[PDB]
Amino acid sequence: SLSAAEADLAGKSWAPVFANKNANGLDFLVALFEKFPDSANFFADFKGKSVADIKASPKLRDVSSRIFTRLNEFVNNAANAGKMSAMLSQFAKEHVGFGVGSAQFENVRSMFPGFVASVAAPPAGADAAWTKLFGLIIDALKAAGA
Ligand code: HEM
Repeated sequence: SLSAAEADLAGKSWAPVFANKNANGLDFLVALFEKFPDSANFFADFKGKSVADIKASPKLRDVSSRIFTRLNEFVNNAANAGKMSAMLSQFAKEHVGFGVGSAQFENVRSMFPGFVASVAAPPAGADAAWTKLFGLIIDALKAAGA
């Protein structure tokens, strides 16, 4: 886990993003696919398709939402190793099932801070809190076999 301090910083930077959940959740998903095109392949309707096709999809919102709703729960529990344990196991177990592994989260990690910053400048130290949090995610993926 993260320390309460770290956790606070991550929450603080997240607040503005989550404020506009629907629009921001969609933008995050699109930004990922733009920066890391290979990632669209892990999704049926999105593979073959262009970012423009994705943006136009009636499925976008359902996909990106689930992502934001879970991230929010990770942000909430970050400083409680216990909750994280369980959350991390279940998250990795689910992704590996789909063929997604840490390399994909290394990508998320890479572009995350920049994404948050495009919404509102984060507090000092928030960038490191997210990398740490994504770190926890990457490690869980590696333990789950990918
Ligand atoms: C930012 C971190 C991410 C969060 C918190 C997250 C969260 C989620 C959640 C909670 C589900 C289950 C949705 C449901 O209830 O049906 C899910 C499904 C899945 N995720 Fe992630 N995800 C993230 C990153 C990624 C990445 C990077 C990829 C691919 C590169 C990935 C690919 C998938 C796939 C293929 C599914 C299966 C669901 C489907 O077929 O639509 N996710 N993820």
